Amino acid sequence: MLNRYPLWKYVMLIVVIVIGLLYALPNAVQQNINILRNRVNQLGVAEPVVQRQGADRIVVELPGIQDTARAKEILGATATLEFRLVNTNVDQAAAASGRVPGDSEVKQTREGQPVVLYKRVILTGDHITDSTSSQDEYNQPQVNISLDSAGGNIMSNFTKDNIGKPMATLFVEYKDSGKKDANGRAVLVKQEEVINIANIQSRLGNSFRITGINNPNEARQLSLLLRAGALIAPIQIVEERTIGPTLGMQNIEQGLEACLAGLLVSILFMIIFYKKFGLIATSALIANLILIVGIMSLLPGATLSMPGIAGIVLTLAVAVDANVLINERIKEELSNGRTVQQAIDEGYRGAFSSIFDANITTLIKVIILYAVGTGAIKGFAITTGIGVATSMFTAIVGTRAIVNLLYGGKRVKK
Amino acid sequence: TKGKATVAFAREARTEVRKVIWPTRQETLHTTLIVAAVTAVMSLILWGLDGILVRLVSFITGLRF
Amino acid sequence: MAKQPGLDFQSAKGGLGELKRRLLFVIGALIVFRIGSFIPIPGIDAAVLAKLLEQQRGTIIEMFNMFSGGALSRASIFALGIMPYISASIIIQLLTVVHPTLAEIKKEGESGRRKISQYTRYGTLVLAIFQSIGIATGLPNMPGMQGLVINPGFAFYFTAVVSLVTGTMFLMWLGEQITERGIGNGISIIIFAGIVAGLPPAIAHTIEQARQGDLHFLVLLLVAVLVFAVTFFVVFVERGQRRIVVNYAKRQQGRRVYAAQSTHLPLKVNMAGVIPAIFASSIILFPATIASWFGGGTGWNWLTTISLYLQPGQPLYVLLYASAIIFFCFFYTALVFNPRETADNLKKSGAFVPGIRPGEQTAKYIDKVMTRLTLVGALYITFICLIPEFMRDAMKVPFYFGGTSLLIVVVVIMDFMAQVQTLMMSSQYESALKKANLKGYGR
Amino acid sequence: RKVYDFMRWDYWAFGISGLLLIAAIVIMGVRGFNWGLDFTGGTVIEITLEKPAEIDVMRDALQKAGFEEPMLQNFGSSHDIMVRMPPAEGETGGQVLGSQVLKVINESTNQNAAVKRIEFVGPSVGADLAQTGAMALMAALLSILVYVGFRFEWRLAAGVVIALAHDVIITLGILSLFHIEIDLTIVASLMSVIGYSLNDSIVVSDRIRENFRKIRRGTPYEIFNVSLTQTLHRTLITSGTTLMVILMLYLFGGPVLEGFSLTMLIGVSIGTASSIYVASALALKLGMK
Amino acid sequence: SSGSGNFMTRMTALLATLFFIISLVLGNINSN
Amino acid sequence: QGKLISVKTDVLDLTINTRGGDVEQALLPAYPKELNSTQPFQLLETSPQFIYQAQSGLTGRDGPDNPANGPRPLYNVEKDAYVLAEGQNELQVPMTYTDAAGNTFTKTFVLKRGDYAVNVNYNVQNAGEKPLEISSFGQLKQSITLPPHLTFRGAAYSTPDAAYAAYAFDTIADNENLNISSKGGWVAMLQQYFATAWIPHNDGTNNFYTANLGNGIAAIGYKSQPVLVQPGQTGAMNSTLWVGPEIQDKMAAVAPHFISQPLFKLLKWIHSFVGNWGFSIIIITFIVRGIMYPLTKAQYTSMAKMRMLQPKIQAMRERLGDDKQRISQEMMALYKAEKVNPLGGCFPLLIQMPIFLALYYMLMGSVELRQAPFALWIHDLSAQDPYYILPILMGVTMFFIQKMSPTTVTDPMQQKIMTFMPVIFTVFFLWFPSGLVLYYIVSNLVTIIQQQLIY
Repeated sequence: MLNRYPLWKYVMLIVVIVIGLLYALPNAVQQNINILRNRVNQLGVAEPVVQRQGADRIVVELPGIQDTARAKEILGATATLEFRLVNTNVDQAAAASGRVPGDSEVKQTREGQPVVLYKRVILTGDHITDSTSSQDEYNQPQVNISLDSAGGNIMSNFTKDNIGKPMATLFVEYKDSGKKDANGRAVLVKQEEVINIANIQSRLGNSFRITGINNPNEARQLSLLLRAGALIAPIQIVEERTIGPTLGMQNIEQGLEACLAGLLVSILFMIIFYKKFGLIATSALIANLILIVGIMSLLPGATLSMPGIAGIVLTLAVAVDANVLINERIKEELSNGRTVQQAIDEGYRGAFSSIFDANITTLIKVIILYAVGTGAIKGFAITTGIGVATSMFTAIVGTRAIVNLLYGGKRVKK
Repeated sequence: TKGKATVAFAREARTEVRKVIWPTRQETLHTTLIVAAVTAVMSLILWGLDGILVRLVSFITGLRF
Repeated sequence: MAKQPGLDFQSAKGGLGELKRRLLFVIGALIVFRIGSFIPIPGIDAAVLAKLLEQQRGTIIEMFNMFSGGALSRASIFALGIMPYISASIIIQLLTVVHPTLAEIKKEGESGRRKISQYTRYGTLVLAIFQSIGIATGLPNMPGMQGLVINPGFAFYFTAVVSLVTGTMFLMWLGEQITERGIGNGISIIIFAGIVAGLPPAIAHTIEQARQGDLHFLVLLLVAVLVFAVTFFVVFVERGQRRIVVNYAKRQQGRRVYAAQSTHLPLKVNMAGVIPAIFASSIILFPATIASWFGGGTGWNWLTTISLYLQPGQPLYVLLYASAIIFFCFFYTALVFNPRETADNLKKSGAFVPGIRPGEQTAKYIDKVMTRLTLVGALYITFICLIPEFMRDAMKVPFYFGGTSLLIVVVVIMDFMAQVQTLMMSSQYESALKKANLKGYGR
Repeated sequence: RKVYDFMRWDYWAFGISGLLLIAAIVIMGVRGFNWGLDFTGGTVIEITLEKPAEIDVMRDALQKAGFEEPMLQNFGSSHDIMVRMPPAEGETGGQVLGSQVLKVINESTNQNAAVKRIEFVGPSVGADLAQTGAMALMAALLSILVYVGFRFEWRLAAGVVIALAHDVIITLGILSLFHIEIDLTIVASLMSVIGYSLNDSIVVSDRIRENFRKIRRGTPYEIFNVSLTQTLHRTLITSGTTLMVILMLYLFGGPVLEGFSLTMLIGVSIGTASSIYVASALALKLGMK
Repeated sequence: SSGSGNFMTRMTALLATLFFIISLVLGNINSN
Repeated sequence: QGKLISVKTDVLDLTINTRGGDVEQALLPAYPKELNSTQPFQLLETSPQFIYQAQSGLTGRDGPDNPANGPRPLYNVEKDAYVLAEGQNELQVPMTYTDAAGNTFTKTFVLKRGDYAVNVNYNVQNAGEKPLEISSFGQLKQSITLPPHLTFRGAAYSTPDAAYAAYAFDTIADNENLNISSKGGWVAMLQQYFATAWIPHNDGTNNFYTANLGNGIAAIGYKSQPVLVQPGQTGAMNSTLWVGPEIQDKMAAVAPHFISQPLFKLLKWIHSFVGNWGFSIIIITFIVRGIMYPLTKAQYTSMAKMRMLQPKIQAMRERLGDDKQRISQEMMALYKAEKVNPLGGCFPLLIQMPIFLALYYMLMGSVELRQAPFALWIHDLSAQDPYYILPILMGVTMFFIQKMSPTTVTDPMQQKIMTFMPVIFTVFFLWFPSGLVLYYIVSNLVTIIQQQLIY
């Protein structure tokens, strides 16, 4: 046969790897994430693209930042929905208006303007049932808010007095802590952001008018955000993006992710630079990893660290290149006129000599490093040591079907 | 070179094309129906094919953008 | 500059496996382009329409349009279109004409001379980057708002730029993936995939998104109901062909062995004139398109000295194209390019003579046009393909662009419509000759 | 498939590249190479800052903790700024209770920032980590040198360690100029990469030893050359696999693991650059009497 | 294809090629 | 086209273009432009290589002076020179135009004795007898920087209802466009000692705007609420044009009551607290260029040795038409040694480009090439005058870094990709400062130490 594993053994190994990739790796709220997304800014956020990790579960926290468990309800805080007459002199600058050429957190932080007058409560509490944009007869698209009957009735009664006054759509504002004794725990003040500023002029109470918009064709995202801001009950942020809070612990996770992704693309190499057939060429690697995770859980005596994970890169590395050393050996020598008649027995006698040397070359560094190094080096060489002893025997015996695999078929030059 | 020099070609071509046109009729309704039919079907074949793919994905971008 | 590996075909073999991907590769390429040519780019501004004021938003220009397969309406992930392919095509075939002795490409007294296989597909991937920044940082006030393509955060325009160049990676891959069970090679496969962004609604698509839900109206979709003028022009091209499809494809009249019925395809006779025409038009349409593509101007299209002599260039440059044709068709086509493939692999309809009879095909049908598609003289061929370009572009067209793009994809529709006919039979059993010469003919 | 052209150009080219190695060591002496946290002790602060945000505010808090303007040694990648300065004085160390000067990170109105981590290692403690770091590093290289000598040949062992170290010392002198800390992670990275790059040396050298033992009356040095041209492409393919691994590490390590990734990324890339071929040619000159 | 050999498998190639629509466009999966 | 006339009084010296009817030169007779001289200081200017001026007029769709036109109209003035003296307090200069339907527009500059404010009185006579809606208008337009010949410079806007705002001419790589609606107010341009401004006295809301009017020319203005003028009626709109001392409180006493920052700042962060300006840019360029140690050579050697004769360059296109099931093996078979260069493929081309364009961008708009860094040997990094060493030096340095194994040949394809570089570079970088040029020399200095001995 071309495969050198017996058939029930090969099935049995194939069962084993597919069953194994279920382990550990597995893990309206989602329309109000745009509003929740402006509150994450102010912390150094280069690109504030917001994402759900479940139906009611929203994921967006920054890279590496000190503890956010203090900030959960601060960041989740809602507005009172108090809407009251103000005066914006001259500029007519407002936070969602500022977002139209696209938005940036310092430009957004410094977005907004002084209000010269800022008093006289017209609408308060729940009172919005909708918001939407409509083309209108002003040449430039118009955003509208749809108000409830009781709210409508209040606006309807006080229309004629207020007609021409600036009227404030108001959501939360940040505020300096009183004590100033730690990072990221300053409470929000619930009705001091002028998100949009617009003037009363509706003769219809249940329909309120919000300033028209300069978006080139887009308008639904901006449309949704106003009713997202009003109809949101608090969202407390969760989970992480691989990247995520706590810098030194984030390194570990964003390196462990890296050894899984690194592994995955190493297989894509195999697929990309060589002829596919069965799972033969992938087979000794999956058995090496398993024995590595096996020996380590039988021996829980250390502690995890990114120097460990670097040993995990180092020990991944020997595993991937050792497979490459035996594949390219057999073809190239077959190509250069090395025997066909005596092939498999001579591939047993000479195809494994650089597989040994690499593994020995790898081991003596690891041994010397463990003895003489401090700190990370011990961390690094320990995880490696088991893996390098493990990989060598896995490969010398376990990569042997490779020799039959690539002496097969056309005897033409490879 | 390649300007207003190199004869004899353009004027000869014009009388050539007029005289390939000449000895026969230039149109006929049903032969027009066959070429429009293959043409139509080939447009329809594409249109059903991206009707079950991009036309569905772009419905959402109408709705949410 | 260059690299050689990394754009390339799937692994394959014989024996009794893999039988179901019949027309999947041939015509899937066309559907693949359509998904990425209709869809918005990454970003907060990507359904971008042209300006109604001075300070903001882009402008429509035909040069962008005809080679994009787009137009402002959206800015799409494949919205480089055919423009870098045709632009490589001019660099690596039309700029090498200089000094015949070191020119190459010409006839030798020796047999053969092939060497250019790798240039077009990889030439596309030098221009794609420069083009991709050029439109993204082009137009009087940007395409939409204000993104710059070197942003490591606020990176949406950079994201469209990456999406275009990796899209050209993928569009190139589509051209040469056919080999497992498809058909076609060279330029033709790419063009058939590339300009196929319009046709059905007349316009270059996005009835999609725009007429969906609670949207009221978009003014540009006024011209979309006019599909009869679009099909009238594409017919008018078909019309000029000699109309001949005749009799039965049974027994010894077959162009399929074992047929009952005969493929209702006219034999197209005007196909040869299209080879020189495209190369004559695209070298004039390139510097105006460059200036259109990297276009600018304060509040409106740049109309200063140099850019006046390029930007509304259209009508004079097309007249220069109609004149210049003679020099691609006289001393160059047939000495560069191959005279092979007149009508033997294009005709799939039955009957060797009309009426099935010995001798007597006639001047009025196909005989005398047949003589000048083969014997010495190349007066007829290129001119008859300038009459439909003139008709269509003198009155324009509800496609959002005129021009020679709307000559090329129509001819490759005739070409593939013949090819698909005998494809199960050719995949099943060996066919002596596969297309790759195109009828390259001049004097 | 056969026929390679580059060999005479290459060893000469290695030769001009030599003066860039001279230059790198001169930066090591002139601007200094010794800097770190593990390496000799250090005080480190890492912060995320938005670009248009006021850094003079950020400087005001570090001023207040007591850190001074030449002493603050600046590094940054993507969205994170990383500042490193000598060991904190007296009883005013880096983790100290009270004062509350750096606790103003994470509240803003223009200086839009977030604290990630704060670090402190003291001087004699940092010193043992650096000297052991410096020994650990050297003994592993020495040990590999000695293996390739006994295993195969000493003229080639010395030509290998010369060639593969040259692009390492050139890349290092660029880092030296930039004031990169040479922590035990840089030591681990220097001793991670030697082998994935040198595995390419190993295959050619195995073939050269094997080709040399079979031959009878013919000359060694002709067959050395052929041994290169036989195993050439294999060396190029070889460690393509490890390079895929380090690139995934580089994508998700982003800014905070960038120089660790950059030493790995350049480290797997030296076997095919300066390489076996230059190494073999010098040992060939030496063998030829 | 190229003369230096390597294989881009087609199922993965189509899936990667039409990813961009279902990922990095805004509003479609997530509104910002 | 059109002609220049002289208009003189005790503190004011004005020069009035018939083309557009505007004041395009003004001088201050009371302030000489240097010690022990009789030459006045120049205020407005319009000659080639700098513009600074007011533009007067009335706008809208039939309005003559509108700033969206082609060339401004050819106004008639009766006189070729005007001098004010005893017997009259006020000199009036009417610039007069009649547009095609037969309306008479007049813009009258009026100048009093002992003052720097010039009243501008705009009139339309509706003599073509149909409806008009006509809008009062001003522009003030100024070049970014003025080279010596004999920044404080910028624009300002004020309203009576908000804070004054102003913005200087050191950070225009783009600009704001200004959408301000206000009654009352004024719009100004600023400089050392001196200013100009428009102070429209007009009733109702004004629309302000600011703009670029070409590369490093900034502008600021107003359009007042359309005035309805009836058939056979004469109508009137009123502004004051200031041309003298920078006193901001004066105007409100007179009046009726793209580019962004992320890559540029990121490259700032890798040396923030150093404070030695030009010095950091050229050092971080050596470092970044040293990251690019294979990459820069990889760029070079992929424009070098592009072909390998006829047999090698052709590959895997004729073979596809065959259809035969072996083609996947044959691909792998073909090139082994062979590495033929077909122009592009993205990767030794793309990666390098954004850092050196960010370095271009920073250095072009720079505010930091003003002082000489202590450690550098060269002074005067903002110098860009003709007749200096650094651009020839860079021309020769560009040329050197393409040398050393180029291997020439006389093929049409791709050879002159090597050799067009110093030709495009030397002419394109010969304009603009020494510190732009000096950056390309230290950028090329990494390739140079791999070329020859140098310290």
